[PDB]
Amino acid sequence: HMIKVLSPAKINLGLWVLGRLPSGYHEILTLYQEIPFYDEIYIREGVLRVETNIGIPQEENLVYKGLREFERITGIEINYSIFIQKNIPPGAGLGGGSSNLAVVLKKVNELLGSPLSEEELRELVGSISADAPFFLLGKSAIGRGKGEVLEPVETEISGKITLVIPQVSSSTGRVYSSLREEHFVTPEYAEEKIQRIISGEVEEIENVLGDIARELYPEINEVYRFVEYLGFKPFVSGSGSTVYFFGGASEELKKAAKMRGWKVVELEL
Ligand SMILES: CCOC(=O)CC1(n2cc(C#CCNS(=O)(=O)C3CC3)c(N)nc2=O)COC1
Ligand SMILES: [Br-]
Ligand SMILES: [Cl-]
Ligand SMILES: [Cl-]
Repeated sequence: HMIKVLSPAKINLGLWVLGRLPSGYHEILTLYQEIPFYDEIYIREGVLRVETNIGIPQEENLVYKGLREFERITGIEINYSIFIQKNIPPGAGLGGGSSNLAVVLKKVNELLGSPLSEEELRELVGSISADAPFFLLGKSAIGRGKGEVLEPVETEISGKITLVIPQVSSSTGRVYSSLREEHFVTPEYAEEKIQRIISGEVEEIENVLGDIARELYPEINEVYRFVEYLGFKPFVSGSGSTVYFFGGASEELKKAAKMRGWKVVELEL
């Protein structure tokens, strides 16, 4: 009884770090935007299994963790064989893993008569990824706290957006480790910026994790510089590696990408 579900990516339309929390760990402000860029997930009745087309081991897979935890918290034994075709590259700063977790858990929770409630499902996926509960609502939301405290917003942003993803996998942990006092802003500063972005002022986007990721991973910087050369303002999603801009891909971009092994994703918002 196999079904297919799409699992969307996000971009961060701006990110600010307010400071360190005892638990690791950083308080942030960000604007999440869902983008029409999807992993395809085939769910079939069978023995619990989570496979991808890109060799993520089952034990490492957020979706598998999530479904084992579902078993724990619910006392129901899950009989679903999961295959995920990963178009959203891990380490691209687009929340593909967290998306997979949220959508699969939401689906399996329905397919099993809805044992968990909206707030529980959210606490479950949220426990694994701070990221992950944005994907239970989608569209556009402000993330506060560590990204889990969400406020749905209506954005005045539309038209072409292009993603340029280099074949470096940004380690978010290594990015947060280059953070210094100098990178933090006040929440009031960030809230004014986000308001402006929400009203369609894309030039107000900025992200210190991107600034850092460009220093640590020279290839992110190479893409950034290339996008400027092409005559667009570049921006960085998550803590990289993705660079995006508000325009279309030229043939010269497509050529540079094929040659360098960058993925170019043209979308419309
Ligand atoms: C143990 C030390 O490492 C960390 O805690 C850094 C990490 N982190 C991650 C956070 C997050 C989040 C979700 N929003 S987001 O768009 O994906 C943003 C790119 C992080 C966060 N708010 N604070 C953090 O400190 C854990 O994943 C990166
Ligand atoms: Br610091
Ligand atoms: Cl079978
Ligand atoms: Cl690099």
